[PDB]
Amino acid sequence: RHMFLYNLTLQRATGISFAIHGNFSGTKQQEIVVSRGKILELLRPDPNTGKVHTLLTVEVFGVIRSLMAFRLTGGTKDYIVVGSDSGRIVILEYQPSKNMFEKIHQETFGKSGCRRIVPGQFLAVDPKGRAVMISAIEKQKLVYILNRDAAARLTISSPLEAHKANTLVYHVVGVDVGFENPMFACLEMDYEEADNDPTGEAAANTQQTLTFYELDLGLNHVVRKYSEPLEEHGNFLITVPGGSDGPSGVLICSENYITYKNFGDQPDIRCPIPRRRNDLDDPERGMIFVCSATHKTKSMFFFLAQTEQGDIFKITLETDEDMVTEIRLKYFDTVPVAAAMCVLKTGFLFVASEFGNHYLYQIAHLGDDDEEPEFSSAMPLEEGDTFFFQPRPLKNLVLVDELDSLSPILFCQIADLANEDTPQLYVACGRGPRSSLRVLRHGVFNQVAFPLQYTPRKFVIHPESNNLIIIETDHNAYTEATKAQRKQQMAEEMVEAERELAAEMAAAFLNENLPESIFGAPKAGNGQWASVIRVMNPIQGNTLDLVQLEQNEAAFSVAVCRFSNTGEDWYVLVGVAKDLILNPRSVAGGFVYTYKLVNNGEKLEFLHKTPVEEVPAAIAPFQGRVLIGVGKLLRVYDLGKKKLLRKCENKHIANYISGIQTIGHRVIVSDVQESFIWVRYKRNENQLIIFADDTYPRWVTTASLLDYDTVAGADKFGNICVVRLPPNTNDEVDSQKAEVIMNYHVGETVLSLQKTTLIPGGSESLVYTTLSGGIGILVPFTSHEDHDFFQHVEMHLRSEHPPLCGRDHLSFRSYYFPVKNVIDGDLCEQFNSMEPNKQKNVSEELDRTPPEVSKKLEDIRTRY
Amino acid sequence: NLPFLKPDDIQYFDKLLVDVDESTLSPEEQKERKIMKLLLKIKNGTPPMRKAALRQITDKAREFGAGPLFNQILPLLMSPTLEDQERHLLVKVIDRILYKLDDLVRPYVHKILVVIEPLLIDEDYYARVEGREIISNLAKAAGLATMISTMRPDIDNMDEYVRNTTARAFAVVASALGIPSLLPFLKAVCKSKKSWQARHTGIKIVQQIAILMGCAILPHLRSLVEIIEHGLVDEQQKVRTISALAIAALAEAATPYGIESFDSVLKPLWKGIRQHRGKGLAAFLKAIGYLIPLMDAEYANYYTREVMLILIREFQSPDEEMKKIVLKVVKQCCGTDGVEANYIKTEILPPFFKHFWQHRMALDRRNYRQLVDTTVELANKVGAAEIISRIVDDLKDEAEQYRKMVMETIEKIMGNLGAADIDHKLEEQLIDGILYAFQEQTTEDSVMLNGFGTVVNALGKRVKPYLPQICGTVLWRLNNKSAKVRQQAADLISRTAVVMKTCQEEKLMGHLGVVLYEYLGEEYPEVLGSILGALKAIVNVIGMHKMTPPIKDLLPRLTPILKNRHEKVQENCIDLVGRIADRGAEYVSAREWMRICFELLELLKAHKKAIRRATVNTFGYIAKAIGPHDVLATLLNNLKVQERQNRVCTTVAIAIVAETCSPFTVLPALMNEYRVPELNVQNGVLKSLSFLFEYIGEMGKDYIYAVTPLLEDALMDRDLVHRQTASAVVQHMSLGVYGFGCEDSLNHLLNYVWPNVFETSPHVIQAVMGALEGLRVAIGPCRMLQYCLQGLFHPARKVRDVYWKIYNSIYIGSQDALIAHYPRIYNDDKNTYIRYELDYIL
Amino acid sequence: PDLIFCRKQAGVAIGRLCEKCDGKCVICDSYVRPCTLVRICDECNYGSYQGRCVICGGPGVSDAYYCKECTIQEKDRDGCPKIVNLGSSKTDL
Amino acid sequence: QSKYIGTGHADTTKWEWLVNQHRDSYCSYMGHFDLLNYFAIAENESKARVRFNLMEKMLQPCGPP
Ligand SMILES: *C[C@]1(O)C[C@@](C)(OC)O[C@H](/C=C/C(C)=C/C[C@@H]2O[C@H](C)[C@H](NC(=O)/C=C\[C@H](C)OC(C)=O)C[C@@H]2C)[C@H]1O
Ligand SMILES: [Zn+2]
Ligand SMILES: [Zn+2]
Ligand SMILES: [Zn+2]
Repeated sequence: RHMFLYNLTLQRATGISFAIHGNFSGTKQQEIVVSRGKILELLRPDPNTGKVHTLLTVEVFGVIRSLMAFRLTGGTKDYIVVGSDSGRIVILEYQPSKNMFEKIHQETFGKSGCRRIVPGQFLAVDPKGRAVMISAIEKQKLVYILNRDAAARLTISSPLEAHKANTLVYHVVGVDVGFENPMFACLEMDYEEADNDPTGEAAANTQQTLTFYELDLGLNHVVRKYSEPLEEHGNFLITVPGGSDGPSGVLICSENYITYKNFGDQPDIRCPIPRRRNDLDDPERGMIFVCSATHKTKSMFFFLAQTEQGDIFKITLETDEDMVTEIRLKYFDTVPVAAAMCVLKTGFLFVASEFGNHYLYQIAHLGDDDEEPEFSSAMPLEEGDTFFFQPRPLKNLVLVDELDSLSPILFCQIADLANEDTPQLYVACGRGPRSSLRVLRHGVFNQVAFPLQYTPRKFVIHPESNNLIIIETDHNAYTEATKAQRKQQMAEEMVEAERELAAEMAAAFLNENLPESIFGAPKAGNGQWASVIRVMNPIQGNTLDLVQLEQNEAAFSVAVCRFSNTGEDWYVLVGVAKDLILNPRSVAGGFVYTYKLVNNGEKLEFLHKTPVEEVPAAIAPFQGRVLIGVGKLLRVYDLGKKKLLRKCENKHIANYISGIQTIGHRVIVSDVQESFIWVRYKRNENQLIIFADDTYPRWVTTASLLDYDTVAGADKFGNICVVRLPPNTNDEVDSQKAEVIMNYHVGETVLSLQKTTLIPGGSESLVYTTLSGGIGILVPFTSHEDHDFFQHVEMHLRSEHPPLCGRDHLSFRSYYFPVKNVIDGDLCEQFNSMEPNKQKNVSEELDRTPPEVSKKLEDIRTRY
Repeated sequence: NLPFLKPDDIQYFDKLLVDVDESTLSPEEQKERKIMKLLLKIKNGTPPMRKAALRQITDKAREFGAGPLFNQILPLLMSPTLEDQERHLLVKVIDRILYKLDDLVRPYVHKILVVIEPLLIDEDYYARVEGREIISNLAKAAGLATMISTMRPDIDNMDEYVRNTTARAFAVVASALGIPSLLPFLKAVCKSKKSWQARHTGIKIVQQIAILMGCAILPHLRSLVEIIEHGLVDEQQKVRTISALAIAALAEAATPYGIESFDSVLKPLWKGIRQHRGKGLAAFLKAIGYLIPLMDAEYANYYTREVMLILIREFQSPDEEMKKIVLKVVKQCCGTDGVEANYIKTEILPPFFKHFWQHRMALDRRNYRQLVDTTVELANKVGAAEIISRIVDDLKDEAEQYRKMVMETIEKIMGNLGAADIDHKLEEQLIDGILYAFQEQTTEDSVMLNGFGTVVNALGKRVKPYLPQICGTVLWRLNNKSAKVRQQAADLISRTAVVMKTCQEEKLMGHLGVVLYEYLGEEYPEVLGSILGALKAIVNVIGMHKMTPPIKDLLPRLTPILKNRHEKVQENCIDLVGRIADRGAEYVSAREWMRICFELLELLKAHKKAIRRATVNTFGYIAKAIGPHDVLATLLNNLKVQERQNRVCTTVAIAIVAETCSPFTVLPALMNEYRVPELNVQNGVLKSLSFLFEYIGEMGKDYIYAVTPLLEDALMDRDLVHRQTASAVVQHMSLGVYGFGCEDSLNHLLNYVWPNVFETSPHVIQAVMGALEGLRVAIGPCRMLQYCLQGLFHPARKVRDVYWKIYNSIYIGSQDALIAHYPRIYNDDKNTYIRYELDYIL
Repeated sequence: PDLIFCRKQAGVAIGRLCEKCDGKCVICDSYVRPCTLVRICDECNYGSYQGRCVICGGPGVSDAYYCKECTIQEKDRDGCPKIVNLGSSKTDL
Repeated sequence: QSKYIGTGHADTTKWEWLVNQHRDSYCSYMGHFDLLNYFAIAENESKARVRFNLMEKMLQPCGPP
């Protein structure tokens, strides 16, 4: 009845949003600090074995938005500066003896949450560790001065204001100006003029500026020195070394361009980004860099810039009399799109991909010896003309390690399909050509992965054969047929230009297929789509059947059902949308493809397609007939020999339907913006009637009915709610408001919820799987004694062991709605991580011993 | 108009007294008039006047010109009657005008320096800080070349005082503009051929740069050392001395990094150790002592073995500065890794204790502290027994200062290390010497008390054989005629109670306790507080059942002592009564406890937070002992009878009882006290509920439903104070049960709080806004936004004002959450208003 | 009298309170549950104002703390809590 | 109250409040990692490209007044 839950993360988030490298141990070994989102991890790649070992993992109970390392003059261990959602700046030092992060400094300045004017999003540091700037998206910018003391302990100062009203920051970076006054380059833009002109001229004429904030240490104040308008809007900045190690300045990466700028008499040196030879994407589409990496050596230095397609270019600069001459670009390699790249010493490269697994390669050859074309800014070029290069497999990098990553999980179902006593977790995840369906078994989690064509959206299990029916949909992607057609049209255009050599080149280009899994699927066309239906055996992962779809058709719903009008034959309906152009949302129509599952769920045959007004986003079987959510309309459809007939419908759903789940004679509609709506359908009279809604709106992503009068839902903002209809609720009434009995904030957008039991014989639990790669569970309480005990544990952990990045745990778990009857077990299990004194004190507060509390936590762990 | 003028201000603002007319006087005089007005508004104005005058004087500094501006400012800055904050304001306006003026101050630089430089030698630390700040801003405004050209002629002056002044100012400009800018000037001047005064001044500049910038000089430490090293072999002795002193300053500022920078200095210093004598020898020794903590272990051992011969030789030096230098150098050497403990024990300790530990050193306070710290640092490495055994027999000396010195040394040694290194003979020597030094005290030396306590607690159970002797001595000193000796004995009992209890000697402790009972009621407040603390310690460590005197006879003696006015006696008596109530309530009747509680209600309004906390703790203990019912009935009677000045104490006591004995024994009676139609007692019940919920916080998660009807009756009662206090109750409830599943009762109370937002009185609307923010925290910003949207855009202007005020409160409260709570607003023919990203479906 | 808060960007200075207001919240005048430590800006702690009372401006004896209610509502992020009088000068006491 | 940008008065227009909330939402998308993940999956764009597009929209999120 009463829902008192206990949250426990079984599988930590494996995605990565930030990755830095440095000597955080204080020795010659180089380690890597990464951010999984709400988790700070410290990894160490062993150069001998070439494998990455995880040394520390801490749940910070916040939202890490900026992460960077620095060192003071004469130091031997890099510190860690973290920008969070806390309105606090945090500096930490890893201690290998105790194996933990020690909070060296924590300075407050603003309010909590990822706010728009409160700093935390952007973090720059002076290359000599003398100062660190923390900036927001708007106006507010703060500069802290760092120093040492007698015992070589880091000391921080009061913040210096550097705000400027109506100023949007694109990127901040510290400039290497040797041991001069520290400086920070900012990609800014002033919008004051835009909002005061109703013609729109000011917005089109206001251009992005590059400004320099100089921190005078003698006068001890920050001044906005220089500010130069930029030609085209740059997307991020790179610090080129200065002082005695380089010529200083900044590198700006924009659309189809990279520029070098520096204050003084130094001119601007721009260079166009080389485009892929015989590129398959839309010509109107631009090309930018997604991340960067800098490697300094006693001799020289270089940069690594990865494009949207995944091509890594090595960049060097020519200098004469401390003045740059040109920008030399050379195709280095091609790996999946990374959020951060770390070029470590001892010849290695750690690549943390934005989605999918991460990799660690070995740098064998720098690449200068190769005959491959090097491009420069001094080369003449027409304004529209850009360079061209040929991509090829790995030549300078050799993969020495791969780190598994479940992110991004788009759907998950827990079921026993291998006929073992313990069920397995079937997780459809991955993005684009790197998507996959993975089977997870515990007995930590062991996993196996079967690749997929595109990004999966949903999948259902066939009860008579346990085979999976996957739908894979991607936006602005190209179908196989249209891909071949584009290749053929390009080959036709190639010969119209020596003609014997052109035909040979066209034939060689036609006969060569770059693997999309490693080279990125050539996807373009803002209005185009790509969808594929697939059948797969869950034991060996063999594709039993595959159906490609039309160029402008996007699948969004799937279900396997038996119809009353027919026998026990199995049908499969797939809802599809045509010409879906989102933001601004516009659509033509929708179709529902119907197939007949034959040969005990091994292949399907096309029956008929049923057209419909808008997008059929949800399909749920309702005993004899079926239920379909087309736009804001919820209809019942009966199977006809020709098409699908609408026997009844309701059109009072306020907004777009995203999911539909039915139990008994009831059906739960999941609005995109509003919460759940309860509809009852009498067999007689044939009409769906709305009889209950919610008092709070919720951006629902998935749901799972727990019993007849309850439901549990996941939010778009990383929340989990559990609501329940009031007692004595009849279905023949018009207005009912559902009571919210549980609210919780996980910090990661949950996309799958399911009530099940992992280990047979254990307590029933509620498993959730989120978009960030994590898997968690909620366990209900049995007795009030255990509930009060764990509640007191949570209370004392909130005060004695506060979150690492200055966030308030009770506020973090109440990000959008206040916590209601959920105990955070990830905070409780940190009892074993405290010092013995605090453990003894808190245990004496609860009238027991630290080992007894550890044993209780381990009992909860083994229960599940 | 014009602000107030002090007498000493007249001299600087006489022309502003007469209300003359403009254009009559010269235009140059009109400039001086406005400068006077601006400076008067800055110096003796309100914050808004000061801000406006600062903005005005900065936006017209170029028009005014440096000449008259500084000719008016500088006399005011050096007024003998100028306040420190006035000086700070003048420094700030000087900084601002210097930033605005820039190169216009070049002709006036000298004229400013001769005024500012005295501040660099003033005894006031902040005066020197302000002088350095002014010189920094001036150097940034005038430029490096101007400062060098203006300050160069004073380099070779034969005053030796203006030389130090110029060196300090050059260090200031170096910290202002950076070391590299002044590096060429220093490299040129330190190698001057004209005279040795220029070399001395440049090396003093390096020294002052180190002293001023500290760790910031590490990037340029190599350059500074290479510029300054040549002075160690110069013919002038003063320049060699200043070279060594600046090397020591560079080493101190670079601790512990950068030893490779001093590579070209090790052998010169090592040879000068054997060569030079006198003040140059002391400077070389100081530089070496500050350089040693930067070296590796083996090289530290090598260098220390090389210099230790001359160190031991200079141990017996007549110059007191030399003795201080060698003592600091020894403390630095024996505190580094590399100098073996056996080496210090063999070669350093005998001459150290022979020449340094002499009676005369116990007279001068500086030598006292230096030798004590050095000896404690020596014990920190060579061992506690190796050091204590050499000075323990001196605990029975005739000179009291030497006994104080050795006692403090032993105390610090045993407090930092312990007693595991002490043998039996040394333990007996320590006991005998401590007893002799305590029995032979002229005054009340707190160091003797600290040493006795430290040694006793370090010995632990090993002091049991000497416990009868120590107890007899404490008895003899407790009976002393002087009261301060009695207080010191009581403090010694308070510090050794636990050790005496662990030794299993409860009879001696009971005798001490009965003697303290006899001496209770002492007129002197400090002695009374000390004996109360001693009794508290004895009662806490001994059993209440076997405690002599019995608690039955002890607590009634403590009852009237709470009426004392001295805060120490109050706190000690309260703590003792609380211990008695905690672990010995069975020996006291309920009437005595009730009288104690009624005498304890005043101490809840004390100014001393320690007294408040102690009173709260003891009241909670007594409530746990007796029970909530009788005390709560008496407290409700008091609340009904007493006047509004003593009702806050009753409210706090009610909250204490409700938190100690669970609120379900207090809330029913408190809510029942509301039925009487008297308005003052209803307000009192409301205030009691408000403070009770604020005090219990999370504990009131099971009681919001019970009090909701009383609130909803008071929320709409046609009385202002009723609604105000009820909104306060709602706010404290919401903040207390925040996150514990009270959304139902709180969302109900919101509907009774909301009608009171359209109120004109400020005192009630403030509590209403507080309740609304508390409910925003407890229920969430979503419900608050739902209630605000219906009036955010209303034709009525006052309705819009109020709803936008509430919306601003909610927005400042939680801005990131509102993104998930904003409603839908469809687009029109001109603008796009729907957020399409949030409409994506996977 | 016209009193107000400073609300400037606070720094590393610790706010203090005198003997009259020991352990009292500077924002809401509460005496219950001291939570977070008070920070003030450099201007209110410079010179002879170092370690001075935040409310009245006298010799401070204890550290000033916000209360739990102000901590929960994040009223400690608003700025410098130093009470300032707009009808007096720097020399006025 | 220029200290807090999103605050309002009785003369705050609908366009002003909506562009304020649009900029708030864009900065929240920039902050919360999983929100950006969802947007980059649905739109099939690299996270850098989504962030760049959002920062570009930050100029006039609702259009001219
Ligand atoms: C800053 C001031 O406003 C200055 C001045 C002159 O203002 C008039 O003096 C104020 C002092 C006020 C005092 C000392 C009020 C006494 C109150 O006593 C009632 C009974 C309350 N007592 C408690 O709350 C007691 C204990 C609490 C529960 O626990 C702790 C640890 O305090 C409140 C007042 C203390 C001064 O503030
Ligand atoms: Zn202030
Ligand atoms: Zn005060
Ligand atoms: Zn407060």
